[PDB]
Amino acid sequence: GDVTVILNNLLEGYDNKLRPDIGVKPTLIHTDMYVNSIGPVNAINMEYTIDIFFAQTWYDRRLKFNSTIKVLRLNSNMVGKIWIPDTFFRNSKKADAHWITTPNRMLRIWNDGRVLYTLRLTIDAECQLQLHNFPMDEHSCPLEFSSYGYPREEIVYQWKRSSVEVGDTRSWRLYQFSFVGLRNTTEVVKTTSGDYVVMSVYFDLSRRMGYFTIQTYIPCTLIVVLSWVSFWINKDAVPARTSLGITTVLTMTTLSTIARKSLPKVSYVTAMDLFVSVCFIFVFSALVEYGTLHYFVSSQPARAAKMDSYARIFFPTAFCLFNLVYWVSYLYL
Amino acid sequence: SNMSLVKETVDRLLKGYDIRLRPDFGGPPVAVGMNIDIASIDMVSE
Ligand SMILES: *[C@@H]1O[C@H](CO)[C@@H](O[C@@H]2O[C@H](CO)[C@@H](O[C@@H]3O[C@H](CO[C@H]4O[C@H](CO[C@H]5O[C@H](CO)[C@@H](O)[C@H](O)[C@@H]5O[C@H]5O[C@H](CO)[C@@H](O)[C@H](O)[C@@H]5O)[C@@H](O)[C@H](O[C@H]5O[C@H](CO)[C@@H](O)[C@H](O)[C@@H]5O)[C@@H]4O)[C@@H](O)[C@H](O[C@H]4O[C@H](CO)[C@@H](O)[C@H](O)[C@@H]4O[C@H]4O[C@H](CO)[C@@H](O)[C@H](O)[C@@H]4O[C@H]4O[C@H](CO)[C@@H](O)[C@H](O)[C@@H]4O)[C@@H]3O)[C@H](O)[C@H]2NC(C)=O)[C@H](O)[C@H]1NC(C)=O
Ligand SMILES: *[C@@H]1O[C@H](CO)[C@@H](O[C@@H]2O[C@H](CO)[C@@H](O)[C@H](O)[C@H]2NC(C)=O)[C@H](O)[C@H]1NC(C)=O
Repeated sequence: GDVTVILNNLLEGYDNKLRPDIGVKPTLIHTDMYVNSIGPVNAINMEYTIDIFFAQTWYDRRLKFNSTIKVLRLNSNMVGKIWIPDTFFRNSKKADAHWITTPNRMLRIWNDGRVLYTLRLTIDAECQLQLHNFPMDEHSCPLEFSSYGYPREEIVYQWKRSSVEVGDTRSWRLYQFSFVGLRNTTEVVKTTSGDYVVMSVYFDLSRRMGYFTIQTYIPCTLIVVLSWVSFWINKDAVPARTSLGITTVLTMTTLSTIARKSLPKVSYVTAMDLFVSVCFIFVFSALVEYGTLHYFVSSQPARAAKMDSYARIFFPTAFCLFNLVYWVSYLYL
Repeated sequence: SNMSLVKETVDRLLKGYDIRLRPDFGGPPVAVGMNIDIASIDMVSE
């Protein structure tokens, strides 16, 4: 009817290569979000997937009409005919919009030129996780976006009061972590092209213990007590105790290999590989202890007789102590 | 206004423009200066 006439009059003499107020003042853009789901935070690649509903609203004095209807509600068929800011996410490894069934976009042009442009995004953002205190580690890693070609003098972004609003936080794929909060931030960065207004949203993730508790901690403590079981077998049966020790060491090294294979290749010492190393040391010390016991039986029997009962008490106490120390320290750190 | 002036300038620049011909299609070569700002070296596979 008459909406066609309005849409035709708005696009007559319209240049979608020139930002609104090209030579007057910067374009103020209000940005909002809606975090559908924060995908799996895989530490191997130092990345994390997020799915959002990015909304940008600005003023365009050229899309200003005067009719009874207050707002024009449009699909993605008129997004490529007006000016649209070139917002890109500066820390996204790979991100893409949605196109099924029709491009997931929305355009609402109000009466006074106010434009609202909303789209659906799935961003594989990047954040370098400091994998210390693993798996008792907490991260707070961002999602940064800014204009690409327009510096601070042309495009200025600005958060709304209720900009970022998470969803239900229950049907998310955060397996090993747990969402605890977020915060928005605005800064200005320097590039070879100019000064840009960079907005950021920081998501706070806390690694919940569990999978690792049952994948490496329990197996290794159970291997340690298995190695302690050798201290009660009589000292005359050599092959039994040697088999115990050597097979326990083999299982210990296999479990350490797996545990380190969990997280990526990092050249520093974490808190999990420290644990498996202490357990390895324990097993190796029980085996060399039995070796010295068997060697001393030939030299002095009473020495070995006292040594066995000495170790039976010295090993579990040293392990309880180690555990206590370790756990308390890391839980306070 | 300033917007009309900019619009007319851009419409003049892009009118009568041939993409098939590099700048100075007969004379000296064009000098293209390169800048690179490395964001990240992601993964190095052996
Ligand atoms: C190296 O080579 C590469 C390969 O050649 C090359 O990649 C290609 O790049 C070009 C340009 O960047 C891409 O072409 C554009 O694609 C845009 C969207 O791309 C997404 O979708 C395509 C598949 O496209 C189908 O689906 C969309 C959504 O439904 C349709 O809109 C398309 O027309 C098309 O539909 C046909 O196919 C369907 C089957 O899939 C059928 O069901 C359907 O019936 C049609 O037959 C994907 O392939 C893309 O994936 C790739 O790109 C992403 C980008 O992130 C990558 O991540 C990914 O890995 C892939 O590489 C992606 O998912 C199109 O929107 C776009 O067309 C619009 O823009 C042009 C230019 O402005 C307009 O001229 C055109 O008219 C379109 O505008 C109309 O529609 C928009 C809708 O948003 C309106 O807003 C707009 O106003 C306008 O409407 C007006 O005109 C309409 C008629 O046109 C009219 O109907 C309206 O009423 C109104 O008047 C363009 O096609 C191409 O897809 C890439 N190909 C591949 C394989 O990646 C790469 O760039 C090269 N590298 C370099 C450095 O050069
Ligand atoms: C998101 O950004 C807005 C705008 O910067 C923040 O809103 C401000 O909040 C502080 C304290 O909460 C107030 O003193 C300001 O008056 C607010 N500004 C406006 C314009 O409303 C908001 O706190 C941010 N959300 C966070 C950090 O979670």
